[PDB]
Amino acid sequence: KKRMIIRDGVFYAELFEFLKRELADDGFAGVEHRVTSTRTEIVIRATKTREVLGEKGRRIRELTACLQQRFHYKEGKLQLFAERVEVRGLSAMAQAESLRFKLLSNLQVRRAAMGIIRHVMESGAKGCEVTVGGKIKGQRAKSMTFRDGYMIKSGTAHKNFVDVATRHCHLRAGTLGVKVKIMLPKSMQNEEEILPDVIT
Amino acid sequence: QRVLVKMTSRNAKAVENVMTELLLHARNEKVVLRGPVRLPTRTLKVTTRKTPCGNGTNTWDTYELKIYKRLVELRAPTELVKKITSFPIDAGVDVAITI
Amino acid sequence: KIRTKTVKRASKQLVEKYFSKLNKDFYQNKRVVMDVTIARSKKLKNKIAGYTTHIMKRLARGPVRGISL
RNA sequence: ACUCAACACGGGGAACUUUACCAGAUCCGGACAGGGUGAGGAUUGACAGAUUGAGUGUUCUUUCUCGAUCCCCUGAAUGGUGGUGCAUGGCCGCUUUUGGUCGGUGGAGUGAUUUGUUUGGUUGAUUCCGUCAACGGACGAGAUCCAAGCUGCCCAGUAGGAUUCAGAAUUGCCCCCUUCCGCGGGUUUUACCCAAGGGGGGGCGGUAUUCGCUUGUAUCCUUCUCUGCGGGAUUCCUUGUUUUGCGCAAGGUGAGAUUUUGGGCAACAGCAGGUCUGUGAUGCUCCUCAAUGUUCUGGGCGACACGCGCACUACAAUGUCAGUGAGAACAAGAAAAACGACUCUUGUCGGACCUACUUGAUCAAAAGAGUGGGAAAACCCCGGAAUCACGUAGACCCACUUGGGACCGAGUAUUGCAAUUAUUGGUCGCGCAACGAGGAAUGUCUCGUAGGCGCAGCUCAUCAAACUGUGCCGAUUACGUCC
Repeated sequence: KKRMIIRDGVFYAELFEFLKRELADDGFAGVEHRVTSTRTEIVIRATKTREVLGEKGRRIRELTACLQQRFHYKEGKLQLFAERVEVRGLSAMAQAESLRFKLLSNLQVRRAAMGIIRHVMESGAKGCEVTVGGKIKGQRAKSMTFRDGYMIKSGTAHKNFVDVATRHCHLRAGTLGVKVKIMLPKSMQNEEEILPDVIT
Repeated sequence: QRVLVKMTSRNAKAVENVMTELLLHARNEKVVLRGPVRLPTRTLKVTTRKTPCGNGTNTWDTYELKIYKRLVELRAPTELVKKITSFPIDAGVDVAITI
Repeated sequence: KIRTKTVKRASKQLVEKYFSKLNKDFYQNKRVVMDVTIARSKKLKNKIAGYTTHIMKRLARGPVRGISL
């Protein structure tokens, strides 16, 4: 139908949101939602599992319950999972989290920025960027940027190599922007937008 | 009715795995297949203003979804249908409407 | 129109490394190129192969200039 | 919000709500109990009468009925379309649609610096080529992506054709070509040519009078439809032009001929542009129980109230469809499904949305009613749009006229809890209210374009001269320059 799609859509939104927000500092990145008939299998993909799953499974069962009451599932029609996504550097969202945490704890600007860009480009990233806007020095805002490697910014091929993320840091005397980009060495399967190459 | 399996999805290269391969079971494998196939793809198109306030030069965006639809036929299998269906469950946001 | 330096560069490399063409056919040449190269554009393959032909035609005369010895 | 980047803009077409604003009344949504309340406690709700806009226990009288958190007092918490966009995030617009931006190594200078990124040609393009102390990179350009035109494989019981057989109906056309000979005219004897007639040759009713989207039997097919993944040209020639170069012009080939056509995306550096009326996006402040909170409470106001200026839109001044009447043919994107009540058994059917047919109709429209289908390529739907066409012997006749309607009175039905400041339709009267191609000035356009014309989606009980999208009818001029 036209409708079944939109159901799955709005579901996937709300789901995503609630996890992204309330589950912090585990390096949350993605999920996936699928159904096998009469079950629902929702995986969760976050850098650090031991925080997600809880000490003996309290945390994961918690989330399960929450979901069920909202979207009106029965038990045994919903089950959740965790996974480690290792190579933390190659997720926007992961490094956005980490960077946020440091700025909230009264670390500087340039120090924090650099630390990210290190860990990224060691993981094997082609190039990355980081931005911070908002207060710094005092009055009349400011914006600054830190760049390493190289990246594309046009086409639809920067929408299949570069996935970005944006977050806030709430402080006294101002809000403070933050954003992190990160161009991957890989596509979502394979593809290169240009680069003709001769195989002998 | 007759046995009519429909497959709907939000993208191509999802449908093709289900239909065009893994209904193999009913195909030449054990029994007859009458294969019709695929249907008008619909577009769901949501035009939306781009400025969060009132200023600007009156820019917009257009957004789109695609639906994809398929359809295949079998001439009364008597609960071979159990088998044939159940093997591909695969790919998130593909749904299967059996009649 | 005018051809970018992606096109030109690529095309040169082929003329060099292969004389499993020498043809002045766009057609023959093309079907070599597309199985020797990976570019993942079909547009690029046309322009490359076309330019190739316009090298081989020159090569039948005096020096091409800037494409080895 | 105020030059371009305010002014059919804030998805802003608001009856209530929405809603900020005005008059009046109500409720705690004051968490957290440190400080006070015996079995009655502190407490909640209310019929009747009165107060009151209120058959609103708001409050009082009266009595009954109930958790002891509810209740009383300070501290504190909270909520806010309150303030500040010159505290701030995010997003958007603009600078700027122009071709621009940066570093490494090498070279030159004692170095501020420069070369690369330059005089020239070329291209929409810092696009390429040539010269050359530069070489090799990264962003922008290009490419990758989406739609359109053509095509291959795929496919039909939701796409649509072919043949056969039966049945039904009309029951009629308001033949032709080629050639030879003869003779009378025109002929200058003659050759030549026209009229008339006759003969010969070749077509031919072919294995076919014609017509049924309800008019049915049988059989077969994929040209037209649908769609995923793929094919499909600066090639070729003019040896013109150009430097052999980069390319350029004309022609050819072809479905398509030069950014193939139309979009989306888009660097570096910025603006004290806009937004605190998008958000559990927010710093500091303001307000807090007779509130700036909540108030879906009653009434009014809102982009609405009326000498007047301005912006955008729509309709006209008619006889190039032009205007009232009639008949004929004819378009495509798109839209609809679930809301704890209901009846179903043991864990779930139907209806709230569209539209067809029939009736109403033994007498206007608008309305009314019963039945049926469709979850969408099945129903609506063979989607009978309007522009348009007419050998329709149609009316009309150059007039502010039958051109245009603005205003204005009466009657009626639907929408909604509520249409009064007429809400929307639908027929009578008002037309004797403007207006007869429009000054200075000014807007954006190069081909399926300009212009004309209609439909759907959007908002949403109801109402679109708006916006977004699709289709039909379809031109004139230029293809140049820097004023």
